[PDB]
Amino acid sequence: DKQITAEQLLREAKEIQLEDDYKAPKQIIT
Amino acid sequence: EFMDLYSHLIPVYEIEPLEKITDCYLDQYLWFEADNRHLFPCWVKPADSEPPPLLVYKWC
Amino acid sequence: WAPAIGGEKPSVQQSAKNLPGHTKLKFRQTGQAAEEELRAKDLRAELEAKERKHFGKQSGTDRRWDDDVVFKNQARGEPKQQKRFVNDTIRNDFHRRFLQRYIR
Amino acid sequence: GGVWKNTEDEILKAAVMKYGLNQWARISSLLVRKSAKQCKARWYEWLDPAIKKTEWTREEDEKLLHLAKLMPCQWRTIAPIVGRTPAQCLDRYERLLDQAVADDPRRLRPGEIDPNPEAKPARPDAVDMDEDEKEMLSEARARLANTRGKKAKRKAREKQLEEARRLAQLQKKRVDYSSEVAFELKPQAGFYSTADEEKTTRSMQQEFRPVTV
Amino acid sequence: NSSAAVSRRIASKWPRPVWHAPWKMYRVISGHLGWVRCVAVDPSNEWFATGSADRTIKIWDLASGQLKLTLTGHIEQVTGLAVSSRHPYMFSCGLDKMVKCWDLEQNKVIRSYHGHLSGVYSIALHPNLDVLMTGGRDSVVRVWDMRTKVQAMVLSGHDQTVCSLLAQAPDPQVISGSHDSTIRLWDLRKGKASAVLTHHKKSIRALAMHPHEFAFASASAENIKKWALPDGDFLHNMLSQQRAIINSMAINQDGVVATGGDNGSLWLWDWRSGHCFQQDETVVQPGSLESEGALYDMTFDMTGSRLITAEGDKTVKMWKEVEDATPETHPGLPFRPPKDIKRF
Amino acid sequence: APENLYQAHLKRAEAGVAAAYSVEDYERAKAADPEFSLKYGQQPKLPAANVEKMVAELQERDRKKNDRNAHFNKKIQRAF
Amino acid sequence: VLHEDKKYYPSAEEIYGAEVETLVMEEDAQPLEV
Amino acid sequence: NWKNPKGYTIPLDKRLAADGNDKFAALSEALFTAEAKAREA
Amino acid sequence: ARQFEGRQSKGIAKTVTKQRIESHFDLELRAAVMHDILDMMPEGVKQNKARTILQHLSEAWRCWKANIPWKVPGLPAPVENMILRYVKQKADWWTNVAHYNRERIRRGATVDKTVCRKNL
RNA sequence: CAUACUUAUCCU
RNA sequence: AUACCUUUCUCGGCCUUUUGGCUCAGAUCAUGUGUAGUAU
Repeated sequence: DKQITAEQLLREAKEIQLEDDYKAPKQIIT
Repeated sequence: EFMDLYSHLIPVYEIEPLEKITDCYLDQYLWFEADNRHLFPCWVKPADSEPPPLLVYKWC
Repeated sequence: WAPAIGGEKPSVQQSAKNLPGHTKLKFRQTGQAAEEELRAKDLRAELEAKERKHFGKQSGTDRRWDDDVVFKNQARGEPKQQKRFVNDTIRNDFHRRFLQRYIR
Repeated sequence: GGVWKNTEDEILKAAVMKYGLNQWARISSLLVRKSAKQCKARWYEWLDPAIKKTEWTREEDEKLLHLAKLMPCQWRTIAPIVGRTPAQCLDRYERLLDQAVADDPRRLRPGEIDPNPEAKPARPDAVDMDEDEKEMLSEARARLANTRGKKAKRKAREKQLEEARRLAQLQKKRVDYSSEVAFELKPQAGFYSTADEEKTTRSMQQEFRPVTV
Repeated sequence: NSSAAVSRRIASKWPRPVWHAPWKMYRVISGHLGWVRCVAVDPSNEWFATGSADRTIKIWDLASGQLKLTLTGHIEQVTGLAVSSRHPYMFSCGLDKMVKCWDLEQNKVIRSYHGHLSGVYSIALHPNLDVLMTGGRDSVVRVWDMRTKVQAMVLSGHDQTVCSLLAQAPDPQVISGSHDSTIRLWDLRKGKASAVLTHHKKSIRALAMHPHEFAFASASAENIKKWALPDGDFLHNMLSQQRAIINSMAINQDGVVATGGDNGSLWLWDWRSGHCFQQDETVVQPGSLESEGALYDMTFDMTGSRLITAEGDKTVKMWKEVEDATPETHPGLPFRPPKDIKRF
Repeated sequence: APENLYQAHLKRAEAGVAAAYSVEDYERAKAADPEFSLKYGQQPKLPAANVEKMVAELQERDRKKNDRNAHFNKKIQRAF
Repeated sequence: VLHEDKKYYPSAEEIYGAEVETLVMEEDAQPLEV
Repeated sequence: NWKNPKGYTIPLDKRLAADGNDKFAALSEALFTAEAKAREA
Repeated sequence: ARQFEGRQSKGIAKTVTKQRIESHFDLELRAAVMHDILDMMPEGVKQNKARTILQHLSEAWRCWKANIPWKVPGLPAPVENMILRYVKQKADWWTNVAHYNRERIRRGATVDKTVCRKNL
C-alpha cells in the first residue's frame, strides 16, 4: 500500500540520529 | 586480466559462465561441422593430427 | 599540511657515512676552466666559432605468377617513421613500441 | 540468482549514493542474493539515471535502424549512438522488425536461466515481507547510517569511571599546567606601563565565583 | 619624502631604458622525460647541465645543443644545479632531500650532503669559500662544508620553503627568498639574518644578482623588485607586471634581466630602468598541454649572449640576441616613464 | 564589505561619541591638559568611567550578535 | 582512410618554424668514462 | 567516485555530474550489395 | 652512546629509500601543488580552498589511471590547468617507472615481489 | 516456541 | 485625531568542513556443527 522510496528512509536514518554524542553530565562542581 | 610471462603479457578474458557454456558448445559444434566440410584446408595448421614437432618434421 | 621545520656535549654516535672520505678538494687547474685562465680569452669568439662550425657543418653546404592476386601495391603509401619527440605520456613512440613489445 | 525485487533496486540506489560507482562489492554486500557483477549490471542496464526509460521517439527509431544496418549486430556500439541501452535498442529493433512482417523457439522457457535479469524492471515489493526482505532492509538501513567507530563509547564511559574514582578518593580524604604557565610567552614591553594591569589580572585569578561546566 | 613627491621626482629623473637588442629563440632540445627544472652553465662556457623531473642531469654542448652525457643519481626531481668555478664539481639538489657533489673528472657522485628534512629547492656555491648553501621545504638554509660534507650552519627563520638562494663574497653572503614571502639577507659568520625584507606579497621564487652591481632582483607572482646591497634597500619595482608566477630570473652583464613565468612567458627587462623591452610566450613542444608550459630555470651562458631556459614541456630552449638589430630596426616595447602619481 | 563594515565602523564611532562623551567633557579634560606633545606612552588624565564605557560599548555589540552530510549538500543547493 | 598510424600533433618543425633548430637528444654522445 | 572517508551520501547525479563516422555506411552498403550480387549470381 | 645519551630520535633526516619512494613522491608532489596554489590565489582570496584543490588532484589522478575524462563544471581554469600539469607529472613518473620495472622484469633483474604485481 | 549472532568452550 | 519617523519584529539566509595522504580501484570478498547466552 505504501512502497519504499529512498528519501523517506534517508529521513528515517536521520531520525536514527547517528551518534552526535550526548552532552557530558552536569555534575555539581565545587 | 593480464598473465605475466615476464617478457610479454597475455590477455585473459573472463566470460560469463552461462555464456561460456553456449560458447563452448558453439566452439565444438563449429569445429566438428567445419571438419566435416573441410572448411579449412590442410595448410591451416594447429591441426589435430599432428603435434607441433610433427609439424616441424613434416615441413622438413 | 605543514612540514617539519629543520632548525639546528655533542653526541658521540658516529655514522658510517660520516667517516673521513674525499678529504681534499679538487681545484680547477690550468686547463680545466680555471678563473685566471678564463679572463685571458674571449669566450664570445669561441662560442660564435663553435656555433658557426656546428651550424654550417651540419648544413653540409658552402602474365606473371601474381595474376590471381587481389591486392597489388599495398605497402606503397605506408608512412615511414620519424625521430620525433612527442610530449605525451601514452601517445609517444617509445610507449607505443613498449606496449607493442610487451603485450601480445 | 533471479530477477531484482524492487527493494533490492532501492538498496542498490541508496548504496550508489553512499558508496559511488566503483564499490560494487561493497554494494554487493547489502544484497545477499546479488553479486557485485549483478549490482554493476543492474546499475548500468536499468538504474543509471542517465537511462532514458521514456517511450521511444521516432527520430530514435530511424537512428536505430540506420545503425542496425551500418554496424550489424553490434548493439554495444549502436546503443550509445541511439542513446538507449543495448537491451532497449535490441528489443526495440525486434519490435520494429516484426512490425514490418506483422510456441516460439525464441522466448524464455519455464525454468530456464534468464540471461539479463538486470535489464528487466524490478519486481515490486509485495503485500507481505520476509525476514529475508526485512533483515536485508534492516542491515541496509544500519549500514547506510553508520559512520562511527566503537571506542568513542568507551570514551565517555571511561571518563565517568575516572570521575567516580576521583569522587571516591575525595570521600576517602574527607607538566603541571597550574603551578606554571605552559611555555610562557610574556607580552613584550611597550610604551605604556602595565603594572596596574598585572595587579588586576591577579585579582581576577583570585576570584572564585561559582561557575558550571 | 612622500608617494606624490617621489612620483614627481620619478617623472623627472627616471633612468631611461638602455636599448637592448631583441632575443630570439633559436633552439629547442628535446630528450628530458620530465620537466626540466634547473640549468647550470660551466665556467668554460662549453656545456650546460640540466636537471629534470625525470631525475637525471643531462650535460649538453652549449654550441651544438648535443647530449653529451646523462647522469642518474637522484631518486626524485633534480631541483637545483650549481657548477663550481673553482672546483671540477657540479652540485645537485633534489626533491629526494639529497644534495650531491659530482666529480666531473669521474662523472660520479663523490660527496653527499645529508640533512634536509624535506625536498631541496635551491642551491648556491659560495664563490670564494668552499661552502655550499641549500634551501628546501624545511624552511632552512643549510650551509655545508664542501670538503667534510659537514653541515656547518643552519640559517633559520624562514617559515616556508626556501625557494631561491644567492651567494656572494661580500656581506650578505647568502640571500634567500622563501615561500613565506620574505627575503633574508644572512650574516654567514653569525648564522643570523642581517635583514628580513617583507615587501613582497607572494613567494619569492627567483633571485638574481647583478653581475657587476651591488644589487639583486627578487621576483614574485606579483612584482620583480630590485634591492641595493648590503642592507637590502628597496630600489624599485620593474615598471610593468609580468602577470605570472616568476619561477626564474637571470641577469646579464648588459643588464638584460630575463624573467620566466610559470605560464611560459619570458620577459626581457632593462635592468637600471626597470622597463621590459621584450615579452614572449613559449611554444610548447608537440604533445604538450599548454598547461604544461612553465619556465622553471634560465641562465645566461658565461658571455651573456645566450639564454638557456629549462621548461615544463621538457625542453631546453636557447635564445640568442638578434644582435644585428639596431635601436632603429628593433627598439622593442617602448618606454613611458613612471609619470603617474601613486601610493607606494 | 570593508566599505559596508567601514560605514558600520563609523556608525560605531559617531554613535559612541554621541553616547559616551560630550563637548564640555572633552574641553574641560583638555583645559586640565595643555598637551593635546612628546608625551607618548604616559597614560592621560581621564575619568575612570571612560574605561567601562568602551567595555560596555563593545559588550553592547555582543548582545546584538547525517549531520555533516546535510551541511555539504546545503552548500550545493545553495550553489547549484 | 587514416589508420591507427594516426598523427595527434604537428611536428616540432610546424610548431617552432623553419628558423628554430629542433633537436631530439635521446642518447648521449659520450660514455660515462669520458 | 572512489573515495568517501566521511561516508556522506551524495545525490545520484551529484556524483555522476561532477567530473563526468560516414564510412560505416559506405562499408555496409558495399558489403550488402556484394551479398546481393553474390547471392543472385 | 644510545645507552647513555639515549636515542637521538629527533629530527635527524630519514633517507628516501625504496619503501618510501612513492609516498615521498606524493609528499613532494602535494607540497609542490600547494606552493603553486598559494601563489596563484589573488591577494584577498581565502587561502583555505587548497585542500579541495588537492582533493581534485587526487581525483584527477584516479581518473587518469582509470582513463576517465573529467570536467569539474565550476573549476577555475588556472586551478584546472595546475591540476592537469601535475597529474601529467605523476603520469609521466608512473609510466616511466612502469617502463623501467618492465625491463627489469623482462631481464630477470631483481625486483620486489610487489613490483611484479604493481607492474602487471 | 522459530529465524539469526557469537565464544581459545566442545566435537566432526 | 492624523501624519511623521522611527523603532520593532519576522522573514530569509549562510561558509567552511569533519573530508587519513599514498599503492597493485592497496588486496580479497566467502563453502561450519553442537550448546548456551541473548536478541526476535
